[PDB]
Amino acid sequence: NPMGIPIQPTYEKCAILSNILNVSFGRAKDYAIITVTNKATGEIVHSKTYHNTSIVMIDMSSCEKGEYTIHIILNDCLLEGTFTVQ
Amino acid sequence: NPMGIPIQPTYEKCAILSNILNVSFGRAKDYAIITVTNKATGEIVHSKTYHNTSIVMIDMSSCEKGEYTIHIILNDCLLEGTFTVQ
Repeated sequence: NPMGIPIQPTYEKCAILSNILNVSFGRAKDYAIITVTNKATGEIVHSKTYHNTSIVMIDMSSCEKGEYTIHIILNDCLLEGTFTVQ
Repeated sequence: NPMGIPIQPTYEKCAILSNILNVSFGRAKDYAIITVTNKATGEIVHSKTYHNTSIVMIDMSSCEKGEYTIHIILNDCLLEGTFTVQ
């Protein structure tokens, strides 16, 4: 039986509570881009390059309700996730 | 309620069938390291840097049975997964 093997970054983690989005960089990279996009409309609601940063917290409590994608861009790897703003 | 947001690489995927491990690079990078390690013993059973490669296939059919970790190393991101050789 064929089986997918999920792959995840070791050092980058993401979570949300009370519409506060958290990105954690467990080894603080020289550069990381975080871009957050409304999945229904394509509106970019956050896009910033970070330097020497461990914790990024983004308040999504005023944003449109629905699904969003997060992109975290490292050298060349493009990391992605999807989350819900309720 | 707190919620984790799984993050995955966009371009790198992994799967297994009949103990043939497959790694696919959807945008063929200038460099990627693939290292496969027996999780019980720490024995490294594969470790190679690839260049301009789209598909890597690794025959695990002679390897010890049990759990393995795969690491895929890109610029600085360290991607990880776990899989079973039965």
